[PDB]
Amino acid sequence: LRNVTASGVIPQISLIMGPCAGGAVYSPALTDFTFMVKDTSYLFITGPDVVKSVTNEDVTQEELGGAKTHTTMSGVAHRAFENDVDALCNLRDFFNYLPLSSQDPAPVRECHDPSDRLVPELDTIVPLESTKAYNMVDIIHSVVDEREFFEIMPNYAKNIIVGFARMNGRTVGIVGNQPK
Amino acid sequence: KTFDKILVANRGEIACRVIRTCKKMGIKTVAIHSDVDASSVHVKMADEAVCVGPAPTSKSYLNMDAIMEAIKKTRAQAVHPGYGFLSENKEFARCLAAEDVVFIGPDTHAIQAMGDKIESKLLAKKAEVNTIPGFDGVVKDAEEAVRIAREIGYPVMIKASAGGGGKGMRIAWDDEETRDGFRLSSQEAASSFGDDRLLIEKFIDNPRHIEIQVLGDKHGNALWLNERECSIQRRNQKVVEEAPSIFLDAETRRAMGEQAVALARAVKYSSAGTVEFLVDSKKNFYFLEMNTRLQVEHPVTECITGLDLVQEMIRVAKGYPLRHKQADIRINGWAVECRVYAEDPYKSFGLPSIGRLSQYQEPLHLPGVRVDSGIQPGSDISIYYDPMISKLITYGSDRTEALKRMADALDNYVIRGVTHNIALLREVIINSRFVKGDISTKFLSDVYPDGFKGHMLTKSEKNQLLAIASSLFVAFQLRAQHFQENSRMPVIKPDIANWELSVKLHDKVHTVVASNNGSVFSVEVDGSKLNVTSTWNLASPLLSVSVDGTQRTVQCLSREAGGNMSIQFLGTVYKVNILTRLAAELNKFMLEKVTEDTSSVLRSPMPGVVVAVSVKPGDAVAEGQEICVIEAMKMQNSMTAGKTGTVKSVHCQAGDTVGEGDLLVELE
Ligand SMILES: CCC(=O)SCCNC(=O)CCNC(=O)[C@H](O)C(C)(C)COP(=O)(O)OP(=O)(O)OC[C@H]1O[C@@H](n2cnc3c(N)ncnc32)[C@H](O)[C@@H]1OP(=O)(O)O
Repeated sequence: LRNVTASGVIPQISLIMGPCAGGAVYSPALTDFTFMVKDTSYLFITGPDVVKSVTNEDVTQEELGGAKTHTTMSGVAHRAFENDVDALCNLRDFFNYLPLSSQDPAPVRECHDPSDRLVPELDTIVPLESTKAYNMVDIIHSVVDEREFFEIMPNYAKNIIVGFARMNGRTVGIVGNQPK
Repeated sequence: KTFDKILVANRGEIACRVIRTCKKMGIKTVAIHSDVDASSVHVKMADEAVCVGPAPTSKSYLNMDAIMEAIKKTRAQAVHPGYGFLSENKEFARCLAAEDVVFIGPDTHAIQAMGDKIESKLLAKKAEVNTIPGFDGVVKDAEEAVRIAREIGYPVMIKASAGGGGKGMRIAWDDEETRDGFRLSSQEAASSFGDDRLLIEKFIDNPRHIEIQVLGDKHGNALWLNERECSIQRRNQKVVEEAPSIFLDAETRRAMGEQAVALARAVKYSSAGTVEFLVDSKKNFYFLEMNTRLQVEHPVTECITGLDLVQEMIRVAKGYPLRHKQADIRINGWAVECRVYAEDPYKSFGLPSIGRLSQYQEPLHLPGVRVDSGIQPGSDISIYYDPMISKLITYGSDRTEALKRMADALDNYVIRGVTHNIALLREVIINSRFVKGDISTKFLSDVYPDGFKGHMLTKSEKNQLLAIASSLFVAFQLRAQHFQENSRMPVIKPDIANWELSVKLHDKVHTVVASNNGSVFSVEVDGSKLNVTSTWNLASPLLSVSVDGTQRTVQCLSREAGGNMSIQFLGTVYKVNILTRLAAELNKFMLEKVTEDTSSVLRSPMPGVVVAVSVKPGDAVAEGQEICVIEAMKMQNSMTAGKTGTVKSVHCQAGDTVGEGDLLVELE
């Protein structure tokens, strides 16, 4: 009830740092972003013991609800990090993008990247031949402040790119296609 | 006065050089390009351009028939091919002259005259240069090997009458090992390729490669310019050259310059070209070869002679005499040139890389620096062409000023998107043997007997690198806290007086404590006190810092939240992982799991039909090299290699249909 009430009012971030079973597995479904730790965190309602007892299927703890499954195939986890220390370091960086509440404007931070510079690298990215793919990320990185881009679900639904970046100090969200 | 319109039959910086000179002269310049070179710099700089053909050069820059069509289509009067492609192609010059188009370069007589080694040696004998005699006969006896050497000279080489690759070769100096070398080769060589006839000739020790340039005149005149020292090379290609050698005094320069002219005036070489000499440790100069074409080492002599070679070649081709006399040619200072390639210097000294350029900034704000480049940001470098990026030329009043300015230009020279060879150039020019001049044509092979490893840091340099990396780390941490104030939710900046860091380099972990005093960070690195002062503009590709009075330029190439930073320091990229004290103390509890690097296994990223495979087993593969092209929903998904090597097996062929995850090619 609180997680639903807070939706659209305050950001809700849930980082999974270990196994999660039963009803607990639904709170990340109500928050805004879910992150995991590779080979350490799990998300599933019932364990492999129930799957084997109910149906004639063979599965282990990583296959059923491991971080790799949820960041690559089911689309449940927004990103997995290698270990606990790196996971929290990236979480601090992610935090700095978001406002404290929905009543606040997108945060604006000190920026040294001139807002009026040109990016000549863009003129030749897009081929004239219609059947030749190009990497959309090259455009995104060249436009955003200081070439910093935070990519969400890098391994899931690769044909569309979404993520956070700053332009002239202000946090923006970026959505685009990946022709590759 | 001069030509109204000149066509250039080349691409890249050499085409740019001609376009700039023509514009200075008021001459319209026509460019040619392939379909992939349509956006290259020389195409945009030229006044008119004609597309000739597709990406491979054999159909675009060596297609003389398509070029002839472009020459007449634009009503060009003269053609300047630069170097490389059709500069020595006689059939091109013949069919070009047949149409009364002025060719800028050698005529076909000079090209054929030096066509082979026999005519070149005969010219050196007639022009009277050197070409040291050998033995015009077969050595048969045990005493002939030494008796003949006694009549001609001292350093004597024994080699097979025909063959190579060590086919009984030995180097001898005195008579005892000359006799021994012959009889060994004459009795064992018969067991290799069935031939035991030995010849003797004369050799030199630690050679230096020295060029002298000559400007020919159609009226019979010819002048010689200052020499070039071209000893730093890999895979028989030069990378660094110096103009005002060091191995010559005033008399030697005149003596050798006159001989280079004697060659040019005896074949009537009314063009610009180069004569190559080898000099031994005793300052004995021997003829090596005569070249007919503007060299790639012509932008370093110009900085000390004050000439413009392209301007002069165009007037000579029009029919004007040389504008100078020999008494006016002198050394006005010193100039050194470095060639920058898109190559990995670690992989057997220069393995080509493939890629696109995302950041590019030439050091043109520094004194005494001239950058001659054919690329612009958003340029691609590919397997079809020699991976040249630029030629960096630095000049000064003395040898130390030109070298110091070169070192500065290399650290302020931004190339990102490809792998480059700046680390190699930055270390060679500062090598104690290079500064003193003890350089031979095999210099790099003795300095780097196990390959290129990168710049090696000493104690003080490690302290400066640690202090810079630690201060830059904190500078980002402080910038992260400066928000516009939100009147609803006050933000309180943490009062962090000291930053306690654990800074891991290669295999060592250093203890660093930093504090901020405004623009300067006071950093203690394992007990050593350093003060790093800067403006700390964190967006610029070039960050200028002063560490205890020492001026450094560094580049931060990448940053991660986990503390990983990639910092280029003195040309070499160092990997440093900066954790806070707390993160480093707890990180020891993490399991050191290691995964497999399966970069040799190239699988299809997308279902569809295979339309091209660029390889067969044994083919060389560069990083980023296209291997396979798949075709689905009428597109051309290109699959590239992530590993340098050769192909071991090609599993899917063109015409085959593959799914997601199927194996296409397997590398060694
Ligand atoms: C669907 C209903 C809901 O809303 S959630 C329903 C709750 N049911 C469960 O999740 C079953 C509990 N176990 C599991 O799901 C999995 O086996 C888990 C525990 C997640 C796998 O983790 P694993 O690393 O194997 O841990 P473990 O089984 O050794 O347990 C570690 C220690 O914690 C304890 N523990 C665990 N779950 C409970 C629980 N529900 N109630 C009380 N204690 C629990 C274990 O006894 C164990 O303690 P000890 O090591 O035996 O001293």
